Amino acid sequence: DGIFRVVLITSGSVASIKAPDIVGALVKSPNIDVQVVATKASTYFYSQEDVDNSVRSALNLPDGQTGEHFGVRVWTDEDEWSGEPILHIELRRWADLVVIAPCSADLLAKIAGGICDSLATSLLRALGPSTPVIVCPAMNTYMYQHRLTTRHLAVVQEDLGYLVSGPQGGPGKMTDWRDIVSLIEGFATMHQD
Amino acid sequence: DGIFRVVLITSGSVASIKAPDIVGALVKSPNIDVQVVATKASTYFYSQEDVDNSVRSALNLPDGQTGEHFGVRVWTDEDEWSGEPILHIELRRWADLVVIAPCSADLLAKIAGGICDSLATSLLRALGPSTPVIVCPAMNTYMYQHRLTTRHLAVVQEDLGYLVSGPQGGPGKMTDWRDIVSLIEGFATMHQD
Amino acid sequence: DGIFRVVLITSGSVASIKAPDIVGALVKSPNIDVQVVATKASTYFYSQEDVDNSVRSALNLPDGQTGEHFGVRVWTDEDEWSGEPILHIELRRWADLVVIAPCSADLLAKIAGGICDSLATSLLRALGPSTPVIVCPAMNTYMYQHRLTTRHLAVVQEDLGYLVSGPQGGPGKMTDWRDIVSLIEGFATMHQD
Ligand SMILES: Cc1cc2nc3c(=O)[nH]c(=O)nc-3n(C[C@H](O)[C@H](O)[C@H](O)COP(=O)(O)O)c2cc1C
Ligand SMILES: Cc1cc2nc3c(=O)[nH]c(=O)nc-3n(C[C@H](O)[C@H](O)[C@H](O)COP(=O)(O)O)c2cc1C
Ligand SMILES: Cc1cc2nc3c(=O)[nH]c(=O)nc-3n(C[C@H](O)[C@H](O)[C@H](O)COP(=O)(O)O)c2cc1C
Repeated sequence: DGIFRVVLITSGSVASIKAPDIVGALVKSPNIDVQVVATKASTYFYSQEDVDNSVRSALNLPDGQTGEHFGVRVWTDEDEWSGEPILHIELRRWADLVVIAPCSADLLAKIAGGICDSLATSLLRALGPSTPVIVCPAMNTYMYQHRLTTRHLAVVQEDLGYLVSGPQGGPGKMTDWRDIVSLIEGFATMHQD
Repeated sequence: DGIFRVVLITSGSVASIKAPDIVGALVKSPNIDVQVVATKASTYFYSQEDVDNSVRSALNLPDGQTGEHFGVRVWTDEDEWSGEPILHIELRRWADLVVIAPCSADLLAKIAGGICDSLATSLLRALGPSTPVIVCPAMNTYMYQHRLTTRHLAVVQEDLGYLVSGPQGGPGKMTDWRDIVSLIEGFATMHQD
Repeated sequence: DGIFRVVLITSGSVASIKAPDIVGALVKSPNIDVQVVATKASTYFYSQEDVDNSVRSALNLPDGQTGEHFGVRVWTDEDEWSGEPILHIELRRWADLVVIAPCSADLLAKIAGGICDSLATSLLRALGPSTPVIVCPAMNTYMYQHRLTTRHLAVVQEDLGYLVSGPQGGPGKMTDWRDIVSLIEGFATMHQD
């Protein structure tokens, strides 16, 4: 199987506006598939149709509507509560890589705290050490400079083994989404073996 | 007063399906009363009528409907927000024992974190050292193997003095509900003095 | 500019009933303005009209209705999600002082945990060290005596530099609201320079 599978977790940062650009780039990438997990807050910054528009844009398709979304569904907490398979378990099995872009201060704090009362955090909590995780913090600079940020980055890094694509240095802006994609393709390369 | 009073806290684990069997067993037990606190997630795995059906089953009653629930009401967060007495305070006073079965990873993390934005966690936070607590973790094995699980079990055990009926060793399955009940009856025995 | 600006954060403690008395006192105070941030739980203990009634009472105004609220709006989480300015950022810039009165055990735990999934906690997380913070814990005495309370007060104090107007010694009752106001006026004095 020559397919690399990425789960993109988007959280309640303004940088979630670039989530459709990332998905569009991953779709167009030949041997990479992408599934998206959106926290409730992140859904305020983009819609499913933004993603669909973004996929068509990247694939040089004319406008129109679907439907099956090419097929890249944006999963939310609601989907999980509707012997049957459990969604965050299915996503854990599927994923070869988990990318949190953007990662808000809240999600960072929740991850460091081990709290898992959403699809996104249940997925991360359920992961096996098989699956690598890339965290891209994205927040107001005064949120990033907060004392608890570095303590949570520490927990997330040393304890959990997550990789931090730390924000651009007013430090706090997310790593540019194009850089995110090429980081992802670098892992796809590793995986192809 | 020869009555032993148990508050059962059920959380969002699949093992919550066995919560009605526990309640049915505690009701039938001669000198034990039970009250139930359900987190919102746990209410997805069983209903009030499951409990009622389970009580009738244990008490050899024919089917029918109530009403007063024998009277074992499943308390939820909603009830608490409807000089008046505060529910989680009333439950703390009432309880001789608090049993968390099942305890999800989320609830474990919330307890260890001291977060109390629900009936269940407000009750635990408000307890006096008079009242013992039994925690029965129940989660996907990769959630239990997560690094933060053991750190939270440590906080819950050493700091809070909670007793952990640790999961069955794929470690993560809840202690069998029949074992839970007999653990409970062992405390009832202690209490009878 | 001879105006001192206070943001009052009210949380889900019964002491939130005195929040309108505080606002009324701050409004009447000549060189002090007040804005209010209410957690969802705190909105159960008082309404906007309680505040308005309380302002009229303090300003010797006859009853009637508004409208513009004099103008002291009680901000909630809902307002924040309705290039545009972000509310908790605007409030951070505005505030010369942040007062958490009352501070529940939950909010204390969330602050210590760095969790910021509400207007109140996003505001606190986004603050600059320029702005001082006064925390007034207010909870059931058994919640205050809980082991995690002192650990959170420690984090909040040493790590974050927040000032704790610790509860009255059954320790747990909030510092009397009149004492809160005069503490606030003491900071206004400092600020006037
Ligand atoms: C308009 C707006 C923009 C926000 N931008 C950010 C941000 O860039 N980074 C961040 O950490 N939080 C930001 N927040 C705060 C989070 O959205 C808020 O804490 C949210 O509840 C976190 O939810 P989450 O854990 O799903 O990300 C913003 C909030 C609003 C209302
Ligand atoms: C179908 C389904 C089954 C789940 N089973 C478990 C479980 O067995 N153990 C666990 O820790 N979490 C489990 N979860 C995740 C929790 O339900 C989720 O984290 C929830 O928000 C926790 O809420 P709580 O703190 O009230 O338990 C499950 C989720 C779903 C959707
Ligand atoms: C009637 C009632 C009164 C409460 N009083 C207090 C209190 O005085 N102090 C406290 O810490 N929690 C109290 N609680 C519990 C909190 O309201 C609950 O934990 C809430 O979810 C916390 O939300 P918050 O973080 O916005 O304050 C009370 C709850 C109820 C239902």
